[PDB]
Amino acid sequence: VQLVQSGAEVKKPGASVKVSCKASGYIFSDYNIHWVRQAPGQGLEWMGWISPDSDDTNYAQSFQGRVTMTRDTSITTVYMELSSLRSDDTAVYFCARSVGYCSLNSCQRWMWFDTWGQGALVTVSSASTKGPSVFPLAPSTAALGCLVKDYFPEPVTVSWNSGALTSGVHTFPAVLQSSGLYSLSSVVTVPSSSLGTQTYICNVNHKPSNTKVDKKVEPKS
Amino acid sequence: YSVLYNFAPFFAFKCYGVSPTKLNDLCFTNVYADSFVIRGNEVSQIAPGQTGNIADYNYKLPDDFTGCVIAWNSNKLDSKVGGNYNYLYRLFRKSNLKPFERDISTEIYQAGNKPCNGVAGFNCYFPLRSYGFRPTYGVGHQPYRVVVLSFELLHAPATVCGPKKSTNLVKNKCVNFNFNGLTGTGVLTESNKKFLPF
Amino acid sequence: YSVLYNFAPFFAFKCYGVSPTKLNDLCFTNVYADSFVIRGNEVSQIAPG
Amino acid sequence: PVLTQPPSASGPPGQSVSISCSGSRSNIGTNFVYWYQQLPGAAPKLLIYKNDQRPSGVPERFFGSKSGTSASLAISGLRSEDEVDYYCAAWDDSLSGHVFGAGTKVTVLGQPKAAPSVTLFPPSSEELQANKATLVCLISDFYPGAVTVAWKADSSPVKAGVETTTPSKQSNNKYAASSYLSLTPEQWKSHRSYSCQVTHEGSTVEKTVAPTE
Repeated sequence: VQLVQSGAEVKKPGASVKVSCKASGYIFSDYNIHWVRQAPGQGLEWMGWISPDSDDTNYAQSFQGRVTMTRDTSITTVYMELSSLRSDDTAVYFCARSVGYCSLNSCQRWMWFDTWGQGALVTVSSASTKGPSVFPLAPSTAALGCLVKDYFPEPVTVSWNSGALTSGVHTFPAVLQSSGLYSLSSVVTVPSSSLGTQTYICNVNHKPSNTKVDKKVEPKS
Repeated sequence: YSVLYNFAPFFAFKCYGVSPTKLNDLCFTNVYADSFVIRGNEVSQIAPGQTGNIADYNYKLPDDFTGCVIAWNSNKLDSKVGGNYNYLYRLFRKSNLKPFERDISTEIYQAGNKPCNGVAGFNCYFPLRSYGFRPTYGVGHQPYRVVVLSFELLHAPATVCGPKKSTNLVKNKCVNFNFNGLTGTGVLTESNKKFLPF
Repeated sequence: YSVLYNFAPFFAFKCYGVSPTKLNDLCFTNVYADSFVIRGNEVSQIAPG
Repeated sequence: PVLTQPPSASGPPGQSVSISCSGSRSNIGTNFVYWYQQLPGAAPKLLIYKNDQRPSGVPERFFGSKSGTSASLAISGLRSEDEVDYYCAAWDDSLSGHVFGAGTKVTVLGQPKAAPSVTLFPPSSEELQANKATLVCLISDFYPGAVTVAWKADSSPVKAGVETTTPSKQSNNKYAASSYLSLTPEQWKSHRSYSCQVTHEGSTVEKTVAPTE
């Protein structure tokens, strides 16, 4: 059946990260396994292949010695490492399998990726982990937004009345700051008749640090 | 030649030019061994005088070969539940391959007078095909542990033969002697024939 | 005879008497073409004797 | 290397669109080319391999075959099967490995234009006492996405620390731009008014919002 791949979160470039691929259902001693990555805005790029039964190992022409492909039948998993990750080659990794069993160049003509194991999309960014600093907001039928800035890493979600409101819930595309920071602000639309009595709140959920605090948005006075 | 039988019952030992029962008394030299696989329906095709599609474009056996093969069924060595596509073979050739000639073929074969060196989508056919080793083909397509052995009775000193121990030299009695695989009857005496030791 | 290989790879291909290798230089007349079917275990039965 | 295929392939449904995969000598002709369709966030799928035999569940209407040094594929009927990009799959000895396509971006098939509506949101007074000013400004309700950035403050236009990504497809089948600014609160309060100059090639919308309310 389908395969899985355990990844990591967004980390700083220039370090080492360990991934894994664990088989499910079948015995992981008969199937050739491949690797491939898809850059954002570009097609897939071939990596290489190993087999978890013998010492057959091949790489691409660009990453011949950058990574190390390890196998272990006892734990029934395959690990690879990524030393000194860049900001361009990081991509989603497919733990692709091919039927049969060979390691020959002429054998690759009759090898196709019959089923594709889903993987983890991994990215790299130089930063630690900190919570956003929530602040109120003033408007310009009107519209109001939520102020969340400097969140690490992606993503953070905001909603009005803890997701129980559907009045103009909008997802703006993410931007990148010039000082290596992240910032977003979703904007909803609310009529001015209901604003004069009750003003809604904004909720922010920073998963890596568990900072769940309720803020109040209110126009400047 | 006695450790050879611990690798399951065989579909082989039909030997031409040599006795499979007597493999230790005779002595020879220059033994060459090659390893490949066979489908199963043409096990007897590895024989002198046989010429078809198998063993005509991959490994042609000469008529004067005076040797034989060993082969038995492979049910766990390389056959897997997911299949095995390791081995390939040559489909088309311009002529019959000469025996004892290793050859490589990757270029595109053509079946006409039109120019065709790497062009596909036409009558040009790839001369290679992938073996599918599956347990669902009991006799039709199955891996086999076939290995060919070649022997020749050349005028060379004997190197490889049976581990049978020698005896003490005896003179002045006509007996049968086995000197480096040479069989003869006569008396052994001191010889006055002295030549250059070459 | 080179066009005959395009249909299918020949299974049996053995021949008695005339060689199946060299046939372009051979000249003859009045050949016979017959067709029938075989279960599979009597392919060798198509032989003299 | 990378294969050469036209990425901007589109058209109304009911006709035939043909795409050709360019390649080298060893890539197409001496090997068997394949075709992979991939989905975002999920595993890809197989439609064509060895150009003559089809998988289980793959419709016959897909047509991909090779007739020379460059394989070609044709599509007919754009309802759901042509909503996401395809990949040209082949093998060669240039890098001793498999090669993948660059992505043939084909969607399903116009949409009327719309004048943008700028919504400038000045920062609250809580940032003023915290010595910060995170200026935020969102523009939506336009198609297609093509906007310019000009932070006009009616006194001195400064583009130091400007961040703006291209608009994409939103949930309301439209485009929405984003523009953020960070500056000292004193220079922000020095401006008597602020706006976000965005033009959809035919108008310059300007909303006058004062920081002093």
